[PDB]
Amino acid sequence: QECTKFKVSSCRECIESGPGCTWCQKLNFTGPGDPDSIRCDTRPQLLMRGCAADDIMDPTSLAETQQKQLSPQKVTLYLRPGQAAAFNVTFRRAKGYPIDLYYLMDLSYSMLDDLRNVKKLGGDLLRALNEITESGRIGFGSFVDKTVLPFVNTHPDKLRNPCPNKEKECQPPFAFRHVLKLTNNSNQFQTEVGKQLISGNLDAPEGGLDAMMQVAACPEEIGWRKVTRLLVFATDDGFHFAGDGKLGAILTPNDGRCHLEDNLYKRSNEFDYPSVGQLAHKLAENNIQPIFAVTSRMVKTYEKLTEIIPKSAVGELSEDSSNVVQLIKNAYNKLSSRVFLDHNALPDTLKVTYDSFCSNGVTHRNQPRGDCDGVQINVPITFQVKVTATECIQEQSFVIRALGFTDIVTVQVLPQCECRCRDQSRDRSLCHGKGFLECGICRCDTGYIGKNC
Amino acid sequence: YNLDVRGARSFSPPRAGRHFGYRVLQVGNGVIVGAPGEGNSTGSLYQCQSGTGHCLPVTLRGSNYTSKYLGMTLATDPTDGSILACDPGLSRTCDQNTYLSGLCYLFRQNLQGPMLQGRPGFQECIKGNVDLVFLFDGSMSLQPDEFQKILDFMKDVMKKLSNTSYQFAAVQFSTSYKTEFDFSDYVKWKDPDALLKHVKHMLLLTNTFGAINYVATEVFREELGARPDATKVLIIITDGEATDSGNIDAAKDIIRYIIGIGKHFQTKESQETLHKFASKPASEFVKILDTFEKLKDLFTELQKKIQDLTSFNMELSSSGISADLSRGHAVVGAVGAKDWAGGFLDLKADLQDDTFIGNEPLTPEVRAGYLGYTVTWLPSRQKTSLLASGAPRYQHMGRVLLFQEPQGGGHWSQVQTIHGTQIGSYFGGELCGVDVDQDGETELLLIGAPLFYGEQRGGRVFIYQRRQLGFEEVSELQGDPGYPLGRFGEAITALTDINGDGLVDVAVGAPLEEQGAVYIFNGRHGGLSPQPSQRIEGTQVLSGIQWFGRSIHGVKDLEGDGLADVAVGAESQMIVLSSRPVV
Ligand SMILES: *[C@@H]1O[C@H](CO)[C@@H](O)[C@H](O)[C@H]1NC(C)=O
Ligand SMILES: *[C@@H]1O[C@H](CO)[C@@H](O)[C@H](O)[C@H]1NC(C)=O
Ligand SMILES: *[C@@H]1O[C@H](CO)[C@@H](O)[C@H](O)[C@H]1NC(C)=O
Ligand SMILES: [Ca+2]
Ligand SMILES: [Ca+2]
Ligand SMILES: [Ca+2]
Ligand SMILES: [Ca+2]
Ligand SMILES: [Cl-]
Ligand SMILES: [Mg+2]
Ligand SMILES: [Mg+2]
Repeated sequence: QECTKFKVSSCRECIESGPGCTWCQKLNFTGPGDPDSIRCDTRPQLLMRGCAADDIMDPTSLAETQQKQLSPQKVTLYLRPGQAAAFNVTFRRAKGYPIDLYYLMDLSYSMLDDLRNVKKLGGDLLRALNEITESGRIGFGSFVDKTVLPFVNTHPDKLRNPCPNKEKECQPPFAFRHVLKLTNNSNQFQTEVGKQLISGNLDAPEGGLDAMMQVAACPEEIGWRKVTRLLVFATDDGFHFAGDGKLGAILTPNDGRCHLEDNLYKRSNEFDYPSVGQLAHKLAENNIQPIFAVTSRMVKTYEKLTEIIPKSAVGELSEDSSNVVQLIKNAYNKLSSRVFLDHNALPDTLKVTYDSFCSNGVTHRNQPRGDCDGVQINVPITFQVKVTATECIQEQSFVIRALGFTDIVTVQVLPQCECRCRDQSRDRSLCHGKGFLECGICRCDTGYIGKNC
Repeated sequence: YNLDVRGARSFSPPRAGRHFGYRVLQVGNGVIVGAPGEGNSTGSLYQCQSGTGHCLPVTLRGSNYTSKYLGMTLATDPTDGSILACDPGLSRTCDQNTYLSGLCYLFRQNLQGPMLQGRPGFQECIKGNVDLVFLFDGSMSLQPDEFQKILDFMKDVMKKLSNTSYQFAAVQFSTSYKTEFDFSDYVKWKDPDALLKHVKHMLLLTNTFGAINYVATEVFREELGARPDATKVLIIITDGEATDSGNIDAAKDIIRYIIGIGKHFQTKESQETLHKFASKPASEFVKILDTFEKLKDLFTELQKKIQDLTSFNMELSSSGISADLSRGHAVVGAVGAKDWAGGFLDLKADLQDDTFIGNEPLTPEVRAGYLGYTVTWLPSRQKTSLLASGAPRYQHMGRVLLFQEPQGGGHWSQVQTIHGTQIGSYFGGELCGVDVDQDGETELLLIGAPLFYGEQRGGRVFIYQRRQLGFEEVSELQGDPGYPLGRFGEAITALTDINGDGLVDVAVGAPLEEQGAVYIFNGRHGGLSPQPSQRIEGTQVLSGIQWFGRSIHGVKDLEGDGLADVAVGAESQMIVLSSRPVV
């Protein structure tokens, strides 16, 4: 309801001046001494000056939308500066894809009883995945920590036997070992995971984030399909991250690249631990959803990660990991009942907010990300997307994802700073000259002399 | 925009490793650069000359050890020009265990001058096999009940250690020395009451030098039952000062505790006289007891302190992983203390003694918190001087503790806790104190959280201001967005005054923003400016550069042209920029 005008000599400069400015298109609307800048003002002020309602040019931001899980797929917006356009994205949660589940396990010494139970769970895990959806695959990998002091005792006897001295079937400490490529054969899991021995190390936080990064950075060795990707992270206390490597004089940052050699992370002592945010980024890119299976005392700590890795869940693991199959089923339900609607990086000439109209009884408005919980299969929820431009922008685009899924909404952003007026037909004989008539003002073909040609 | 990027100079030795530039420090006409080694290389320090443009490796004079860690820790004292360098990679094996602590070097004048060294938080190796000798005072000052209590102390120590690999010997000393039983005499009996039942009180002088030389040459003998594979330990028990003089060089390989008991060690001056007899640090090996009945209370401290470790005190202390000097006082952090709860060591000026200050109380929640990862003095003149230390891993979130200097005859006390909010952000992984108006009161504590994630900004720097009740969060130093993993905050330094307005300015390194960047925040009235006045892309100074801004140091420079010189570390590079009134 307000308009500040500085340079206006055309209808397009009027719209550019602000969202509250409007333009009269009446013919012969201007007096002899007046400019055609009087033709651009707020709606009530124009009406004050004798312009009729139908001659008021007042563009409005518009959205053109063109069985799926994410609809619509393509949207074109027309943004005049300062006014948002709104369109609704519908999320109708479909039936689940097949599930790849890579089981990444702590093998420090307190996990000895857990290891004996997990060695026998290959059958139950596949049967659990096939009770959820169709055609499941399972994999396995293990981790302890970096193999430099003070994370491990580097005394040669304690490298050969990091476990307490009684222990007789113990492997030297290691950073990460890829044991089993994703497979639907449970007997392969049994004989491959059965070959693994318990290990040990020196300090309580472990290097599992090293292993998670190598899992997310080596998709060909791990064997991810383009289906649902779950990464179970099973441990019973804390985790190292970037900055801790300094104690071992490891100062080079993690480069987020694959470094598997002979299914081992050999160069682990050349790189620092990844930062949580670095890992969250890598997991989102590759659509890998971690399931932190942790003991009761660690649950509150690992739950803080779900703050930072949106598609993740935490479940309380027993001291012997005997409940892990029900842990994974519960975690799947929590993972898939939560739906985030996000967009990729934007130019700062644009702003996007989300309204989340959820079926569980909840409504969020004007948020940087859409968020609904309690989403059910075949029960649609609605996200209202609002996009605002601060200026006349160049043609652009950006994509809207549902986190964890590959479906996208491609939003083509187009400026609407042009006025869309009328035909100079019925008015020809024109300006008493050569020039043509646009929007009630004559823009004379360059020269002769005159505004009125 | 007072840093002349067009005039930047760069330094790099021909054999520089990737971590040349991990620390930078400006001393008259030079930059000192810490260069921790990568791979199999050992670390070193480089002295870079402003005139020649060359960097040369520093030869540590009288140093017995250099690990890859050397170069990790460089600090300078603004009040007196001291330089402290630390190598927190002193590793050693004790039976099947490995220990890891620091070696620190103090250059009082310059790197070419005299050097002092010490091992803060050093744990001596006590093996399974221990040959322990009691050397007990029998001087004329001891009343019979006091002499007896000395006898009973040695008995309870032998009794509590009876089923261990320890073997014992005992020597009375006064004017002369008598072996009351050898190691073989302990093996054949293991009865303390029998081994000492022939002991007769000598009732003469106190010849401590000769006694110790006697023990080292006449008691630790293989033909008397001494095992050459065992740790040699000596426990001296005396009630007065030594009546002779000389040296105990013949006993320097022995771990020596000494216990001064009674009225003759009332003064701190007399207690000081026992330090030459014991091992270092005197805070560990010199025990002063005011009464003879406290020989019972000492049973735990001198025996529980005396192999498969699953829980560690100072054996993996990692001392010297950080340092800071103020007003001649040095402290180094020790993140490994108390199962990586952490803490810091208050160093004596000659580096020959230290005092550990840590979390209090030791709760299970401080474990693996890495307190002492950062240590920063916060000196004041009218108000009390403080020390800030970050535990960037506290509960996987981090926190910062404020300690107050000992006031009067008091001790270090912990006066405030500052909590981080985001897991993995490394809240407290970098700290910096700033006295902006230069009134002599350091009012600003800057806390880096360089791993902070979210809102398209990587890393944060928060501004805390000292109020009557403690430090309150007043603002944040805003870095540019668009680098979600850029590690804004990894380096924070006060530059002194670069734009000639009298207010101190701050630099903030962001080493993973593309090839690295440095932000400059000008001091204003009442604090720091939240928006930067300049951002320096590393790509602008050198084209093949990385990690620009990993370390920063600023000083008013006395030679050269410009108001201030700023040194910035990068991967295998060190860059010097001059501050100018008009750029
Ligand atoms: C989107 O749906 C909500 C609720 O169903 C409704 O209030 C709103 O008008 C819709 N938005 C558009 C642009 O149609
Ligand atoms: C399992 O995966 C294999 C690929 O190795 C595929 O050939 C097979 O059809 C799948 N199903 C069964 C039951 O083996
Ligand atoms: C270094 O070792 C030598 C032995 O060759 C010794 O004389 C010297 O005192 C040692 N240095 C320190 C600082 O103890
Ligand atoms: Ca267990
Ligand atoms: Ca560990
Ligand atoms: Ca001040
Ligand atoms: Ca200034
Ligand atoms: Cl005496
Ligand atoms: Mg463990
Ligand atoms: Mg005496």
